[PDB]
Amino acid sequence: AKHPVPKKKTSKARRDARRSHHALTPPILVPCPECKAMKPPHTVCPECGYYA
Amino acid sequence: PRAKTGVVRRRKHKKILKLAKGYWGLRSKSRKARETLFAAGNYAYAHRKRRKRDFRRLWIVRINAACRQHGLNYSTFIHGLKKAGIEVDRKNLADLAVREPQVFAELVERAKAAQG
Amino acid sequence: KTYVPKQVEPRWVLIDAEGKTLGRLATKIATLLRGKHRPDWTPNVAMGDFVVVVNADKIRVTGKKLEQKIYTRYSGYPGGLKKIPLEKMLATHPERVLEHAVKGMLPKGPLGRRLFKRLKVYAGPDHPHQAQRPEKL
Amino acid sequence: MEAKAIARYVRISPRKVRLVVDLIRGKSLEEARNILRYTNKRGAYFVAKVLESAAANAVNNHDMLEDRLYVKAAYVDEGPALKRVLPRARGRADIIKKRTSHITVILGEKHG
Amino acid sequence: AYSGRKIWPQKHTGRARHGDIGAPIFVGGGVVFGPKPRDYSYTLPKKVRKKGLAMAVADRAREGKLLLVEAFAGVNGKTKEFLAWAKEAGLDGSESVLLVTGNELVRRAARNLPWVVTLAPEGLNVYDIVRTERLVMDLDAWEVFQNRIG
RNA sequence: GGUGAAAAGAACCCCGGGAGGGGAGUGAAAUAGAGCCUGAAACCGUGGGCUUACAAGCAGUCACGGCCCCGCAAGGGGUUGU
RNA sequence: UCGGGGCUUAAGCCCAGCGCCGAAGCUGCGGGUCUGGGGGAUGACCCCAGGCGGUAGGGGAGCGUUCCCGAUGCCGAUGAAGGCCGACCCGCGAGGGCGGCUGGAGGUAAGGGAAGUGCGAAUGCCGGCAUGAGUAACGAUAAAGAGGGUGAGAAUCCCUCUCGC
RNA sequence: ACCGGAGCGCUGUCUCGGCGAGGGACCCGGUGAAAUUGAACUGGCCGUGAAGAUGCGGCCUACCCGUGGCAGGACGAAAAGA
RNA sequence: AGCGGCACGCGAGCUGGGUUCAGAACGUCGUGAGACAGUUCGGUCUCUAUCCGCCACGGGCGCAGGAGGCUUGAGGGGGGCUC
Ligand SMILES: [Mg+2]
Ligand SMILES: [Mg+2]
Ligand SMILES: [Mg+2]
Ligand SMILES: [Mg+2]
Ligand SMILES: [Mg+2]
Ligand SMILES: [Mg+2]
Ligand SMILES: [Mg+2]
Ligand SMILES: [Mg+2]
Ligand SMILES: [Mg+2]
Ligand SMILES: [Mg+2]
Ligand SMILES: [Mg+2]
Ligand SMILES: [Mg+2]
Ligand SMILES: [Mg+2]
Ligand SMILES: [Mg+2]
Ligand SMILES: [Mg+2]
Ligand SMILES: [Mg+2]
Ligand SMILES: [Mg+2]
Ligand SMILES: [Mg+2]
Ligand SMILES: [Mg+2]
Ligand SMILES: [Mg+2]
Ligand SMILES: [Mg+2]
Ligand SMILES: [Mg+2]
Ligand SMILES: [Mg+2]
Ligand SMILES: [Mg+2]
Ligand SMILES: [Mg+2]
Ligand SMILES: [Mg+2]
Ligand SMILES: [Mg+2]
Repeated sequence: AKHPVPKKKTSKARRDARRSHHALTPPILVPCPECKAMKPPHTVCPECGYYA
Repeated sequence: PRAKTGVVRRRKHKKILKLAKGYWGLRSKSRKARETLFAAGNYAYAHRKRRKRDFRRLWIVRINAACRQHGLNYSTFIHGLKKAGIEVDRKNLADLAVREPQVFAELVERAKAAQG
Repeated sequence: KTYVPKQVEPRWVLIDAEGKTLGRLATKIATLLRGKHRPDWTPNVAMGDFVVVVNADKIRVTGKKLEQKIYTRYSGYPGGLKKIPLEKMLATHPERVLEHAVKGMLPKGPLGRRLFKRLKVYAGPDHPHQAQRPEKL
Repeated sequence: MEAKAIARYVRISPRKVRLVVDLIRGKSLEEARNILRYTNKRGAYFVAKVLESAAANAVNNHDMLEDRLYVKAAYVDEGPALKRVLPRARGRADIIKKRTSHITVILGEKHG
Repeated sequence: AYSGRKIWPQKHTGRARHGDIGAPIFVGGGVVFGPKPRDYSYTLPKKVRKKGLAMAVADRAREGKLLLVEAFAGVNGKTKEFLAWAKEAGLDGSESVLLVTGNELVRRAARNLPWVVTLAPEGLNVYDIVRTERLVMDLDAWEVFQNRIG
């Protein structure tokens, strides 16, 4: 409301561009020694267990 | 009796918005298009007069570059023809320099002698 | 409808520069830089002849010029108006003097920058011995 | 052959779930399942649930096999919005927009 | 129904500027020059009233349609009778007709009859004249028509 | 304010906590399925054709060329490189 | 920095000459329109010539929406109105006509009549949806941690312990 | 707890800043506004134009998209100038 | 111990002592209400930067084969005092 104010309604094109790097990234997983289930690296897991 | 604005407007608008289809941003999605059209309208008309001028010179460069290859100025070339009394080579069809250069050559030879 | 040209093989050229006046020479180099000399001209496609020059240092120049002529290099920084006299350019990279000449006579458009590439320049002579070399004056 | 599965009226922002969706679009079924599993997002749950149902519909109603289907396509749509008030300083009353989603997931037979 | 209070002080408000909702530029607000009840009638000169009447009759007559009937086998208010009387009268119903007559029983007949409109003697008006294709009026009714103009 | 001629308002199975869906079924019609007839516009989104990372701008217009699409052909439409 | 590159017996300045470029000015070919003039039982229309930038402003001629006569008529489930698309036909134009798609029930020729008669702007009125923007903010700096239980699902619900106000 | 002058004591008021504590800013998860907004494809200089230019002219410069931070300009916002 | 441009640079960076609102007083003019390039005491300075610009740091491609390591310096920047 005060001093900081947008001068112009940002164009739909320019807006979408900003969200360029906005895209997510898929998580990383790996097959465990127990089940074939995909555990996240350096971790245990439910319905699988672990050792030591 | 009351007369609803009815369909009248919506038809008038979409009618225009179609004409403006292809443009950019809101410029092709609203009354903004109307403004844009006025510019395009006056642009088409002005560029219609330009289109003649564009080719007028377009050929002249072809012509000048052509007879300059044989060895003479464009002004020198034309002067000879205007003198020889040969309205034949309308600057447009002077394009002979590409099509049937021999013909264009003999036209130069005529200009050569026609001068003196 | 006026002739619609098509792909044309690049006609290279070998150009001297000894005793040649800076401006007078650059003129022809530019007009030949674009296909403006050939009657098959077409500003659209831009298909000028590859011009290669040699003996750059040899370029003459009339009267007070080596000392008078000034060039301007402005960086975005304050006081970055750095300016250089003609004599210095001939000392450092002399090929520059002719380049900034032709560059100044080339069109301002993008294709014009594409034409500036067609222009090769050195001083030796001895060009990169490629193939074409149609000498000219 | 293809099997749809829609989840209308889901209390959550479109832009928010769009992220999750864009991750699994055109992915193998089992592959996508694991993504939603360990993906750190709220939109994951709503996409996983519907996508899971897309498989059931694909099987129990379209003779498609679980071991051979994928995400032919998928996308979320913006449903209506629950407008709410909001007490602001000096008495200003700004409306807040708790939007809703319309997650759509369509599976499909792979190849042969 | 709206009040008359001014909605805003019109100052430092940032809003537009108005008085009451009654303002026409206020969806729901009053109408601008909306139609108020008023008469569309006037007093056309008497001379012209007569002129048009005779002219219309003379027209339909000139075409050869003004028949001056008198015989009316139609004893009572029964459509069948008229339909039979008109049949032998040359009125197959392929033409609209302005049945002018003084008898209210003749009325009953062509009353319901679609292709014909009943009418009293004095009721002669250029509208219903030029309205129909045929014109048939009782001689006695022609006499009263003659009283007004003839 | 408005489903439909009529409630015939979707029994039963499947995913799901529910919501909501996919079948099935009713109906002439279900993008008529329930604040449901017609459903325009702004606005959001997926898929496809063309296009863009040496470029300077009221965003268009004029010309040439490439690519994609319709046509027996010439030709017409979309896109935009200069 | 002369608009810029550049230019020196000139690409500068003065004198004389011939040639060319260059406007929407002019000519050429075609079409409009209005005006004056000619052919003309022939209304008609053909031909000749000229005018035709344009705000306030005056004049003139049309298109279109609402309703009435026309209507006890005609079009209409073999699909009305309205909607979406078209490169097609007509008109200078406002517009009209045709073809597909939707839609499910009204529509109203020719010729005339009467008006709540055309919107892009009024910090216009109502409603809908965008932009900032996944940004600032989640409202006292007294403070949390752990185990168990319930549960489709628990940092947030129950219980125990430790801590803090 | 009125306004002015001087002095003593004592000090980050200052020479002149440095370090540290915690509550925010920053990253992740959850929820999610506002004023403003002609349309945007929004560079610098010298001229230029109703006289202070991203948009006209000439010239120089500059791959595309962001995140953090500073406030010179957009004659920035706000209030139809008191 | 220079003079000046830069909205007498710089308040969407700060201050607000001055000037330029409402209270008070003196002098002073006016019958008065009031008035003063006369004086005096007091008196609310607005968390959020969209675009250009600038300071820093990334992502994407490009560099006509992929890759690791080390470099050339067109061009630009900092510095420049003095007893
Ligand atoms: Mg608050
Ligand atoms: Mg009331
Ligand atoms: Mg009242
Ligand atoms: Mg009312
Ligand atoms: Mg009757
Ligand atoms: Mg329906
Ligand atoms: Mg084309
Ligand atoms: Mg008139
Ligand atoms: Mg405002
Ligand atoms: Mg921000
Ligand atoms: Mg925050
Ligand atoms: Mg659990
Ligand atoms: Mg003491
Ligand atoms: Mg909002
Ligand atoms: Mg940018
Ligand atoms: Mg400029
Ligand atoms: Mg962030
Ligand atoms: Mg200074
Ligand atoms: Mg100042
Ligand atoms: Mg301030
Ligand atoms: Mg003071
Ligand atoms: Mg004074
Ligand atoms: Mg004071
Ligand atoms: Mg004071
Ligand atoms: Mg930028
Ligand atoms: Mg250097
Ligand atoms: Mg650089």
